[PDB]
Amino acid sequence: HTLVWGVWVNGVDQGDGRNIYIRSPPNNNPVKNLTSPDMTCNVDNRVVPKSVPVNAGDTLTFEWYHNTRDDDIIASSHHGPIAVYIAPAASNGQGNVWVKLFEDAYNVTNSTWAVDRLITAHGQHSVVVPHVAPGDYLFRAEIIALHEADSLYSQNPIRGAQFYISCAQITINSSDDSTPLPAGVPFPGAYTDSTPGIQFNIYTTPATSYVAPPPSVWSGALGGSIAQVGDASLE
Ligand SMILES: OC[C@H]1O[C@@H](O[C@H]2[C@H](O)[C@H](O)[C@H](O[C@H]3[C@H](O)[C@@H](O)[C@H](O[C@H]4[C@H](O)[C@@H](O)[C@H](O[C@H]5[C@H](O)[C@H](O)[C@H](O[C@H]6[C@H](O)[C@@H](O)[C@H](O[C@H]7[C@H](O)[C@H](O)[C@H](O)O[C@@H]7CO)O[C@@H]6CO)O[C@@H]5CO)O[C@@H]4CO)O[C@@H]3CO)O[C@@H]2CO)[C@H](O)[C@@H](O)[C@@H]1O
Ligand SMILES: OC[C@H]1O[C@@H](O[C@H]2[C@H](O)[C@H](O)[C@H](O[C@H]3[C@H](O)[C@H](O)[C@H](O)O[C@@H]3CO)O[C@@H]2CO)[C@H](O)[C@@H](O)[C@@H]1O
Ligand SMILES: *[C@@H]1O[C@H](CO)[C@@H](O)[C@H](O)[C@H]1NC(C)=O
Ligand SMILES: [Cl-]
Ligand SMILES: [Cl-]
Ligand SMILES: [Cl-]
Ligand SMILES: [Cl-]
Ligand SMILES: [Cl-]
Ligand SMILES: [Cl-]
Ligand SMILES: [Cl-]
Ligand SMILES: [Cl-]
Ligand SMILES: [Cl-]
Ligand SMILES: [Cl-]
Ligand SMILES: [Cl-]
Ligand SMILES: [Cl-]
Ligand SMILES: [Cl-]
Ligand SMILES: [Cl-]
Ligand SMILES: [Cl-]
Ligand SMILES: [Cl-]
Ligand SMILES: [Cl-]
Ligand SMILES: [Cu+2]
Repeated sequence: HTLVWGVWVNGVDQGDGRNIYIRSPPNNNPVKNLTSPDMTCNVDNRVVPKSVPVNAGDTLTFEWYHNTRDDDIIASSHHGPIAVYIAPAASNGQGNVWVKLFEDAYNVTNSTWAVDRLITAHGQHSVVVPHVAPGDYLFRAEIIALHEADSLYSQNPIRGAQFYISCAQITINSSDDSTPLPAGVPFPGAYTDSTPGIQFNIYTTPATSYVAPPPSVWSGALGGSIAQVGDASLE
């Protein structure tokens, strides 16, 4: 149970974005139904009044929280991967449009899940903005908590993988469009019951065996990290 508070750009806090530049749901409940329209941008997908300006090569940081800003972030039990996708805003997230910019699942060296590292990062994880066409975009950050993912929601609706999905309105201003955006995947649609990483038992299968759900990260993506960029408590 977690939500996005806002974003930072190049280490500068853009301010509370909830219902402003983040298409925020009313609470931190998970989405579990893989075939639901809620998989696109969570349960209250609508245009919100602002879009955060960035240029290609900037670092865009999403900041999550549980109940209040810079708290426990997400329950430790919720081990699982983190991804970020991008789609042009004209799609409203429909169709075959979401392109993966970032994936982190399990880190063998550190013996930590992406979620574990997100808590240590005070909720903060980043992507470098790609050299796509200037315009308006949706950035879809997705945490998959696997603590009940040994079951499928479609079979047992009280269990299943949990998706914590947040879409940010981002306007890319300066970019040379040297890596135009490729074909993407649909949400809902990309994840199905048979997709690797949707059903998995974190308690008996080694975490070194986990494979996150495709798609693979686009070759044009400029990477990203799970790491604190700014101190919220210094506001
Ligand atoms: O011994 C070795 C042995 O291991 C074997 O594996 C075992 C494991 O050992 C392990 O025990 C495991 O068990 C799993 C189990 O399968 C899962 O079901 C379980 O799931 C837990 C989860 O851990 C936990 O985090 C979760 O907590 C939820 C909670 O349910 C609520 O949903 C809660 O909701 C609150 C929100 O968080 C708040 O934000 C919100 O706050 C509101 C407030 O209410 C007001 O509205 C206020 O004004 O606003 C606020 C918002 O600002 O309030 C709501 C409701 O109060 O959220 C938390 C999460 O944050 O609960 C679930 C269950 O419900 O996890 C455990 C593990 O932890 O099982 C295996 C198998 O037995 C292994 O098999 C063997 O090989 C080995 O030898
Ligand atoms: O990075 C590309 C984008 O930059 C825009 O300018 C930013 C500044 O770079 C900086 O982030 C600034 O941050 C503000 C914040 O929005 C808020 O006011 C807070 O109270 O204070 C900080 C400063 O500490 O915000 C602007 C954008 O709103 C620039 O406007 C765009 O043209 C560029 O594409
Ligand atoms: C899953 O979402 C689909 C798509 O809207 C809906 O028809 C279906 O009833 C949902 N399943 C549950 C258990 O609500
Ligand atoms: Cl839960
Ligand atoms: Cl609800
Ligand atoms: Cl659901
Ligand atoms: Cl705006
Ligand atoms: Cl960076
Ligand atoms: Cl916990
Ligand atoms: Cl909790
Ligand atoms: Cl558009
Ligand atoms: Cl547009
Ligand atoms: Cl990555
Ligand atoms: Cl950190
Ligand atoms: Cl493009
Ligand atoms: Cl049932
Ligand atoms: Cl579907
Ligand atoms: Cl993986
Ligand atoms: Cl690719
Ligand atoms: Cl980064
Ligand atoms: Cu939860």
